[PDB]
Amino acid sequence: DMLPEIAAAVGFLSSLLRTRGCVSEQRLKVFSRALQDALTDHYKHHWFPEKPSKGSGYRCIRINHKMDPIISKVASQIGLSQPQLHRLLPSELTLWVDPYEVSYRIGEDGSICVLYEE
Repeated sequence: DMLPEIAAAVGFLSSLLRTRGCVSEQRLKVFSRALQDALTDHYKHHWFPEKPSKGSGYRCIRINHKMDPIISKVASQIGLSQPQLHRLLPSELTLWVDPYEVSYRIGEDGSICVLYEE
């Protein structure tokens, strides 16, 4: 039910690490599965398909001077350190993973990009 939205968000992050970092497609497959698991666990009791923006603040993935703690923990379990994540991911990024819609913004004043929409 939350599968495809979380898959799209994870893939977006995984693609950033591939493109900017040349992180192995092999290592990134493990990372993707790891992060999928972690986000579906985090999101379980906070997903309202009828009100897609309900809980969106909670589900929101934010990166700036502080790394999102879930991304940080999962990347670390997989071989990507936090100094790496700061270097390889965009310096300010926000990712909204909601029922029927995944969107993101790079930079505070970046435009809103829709990634997944059903």
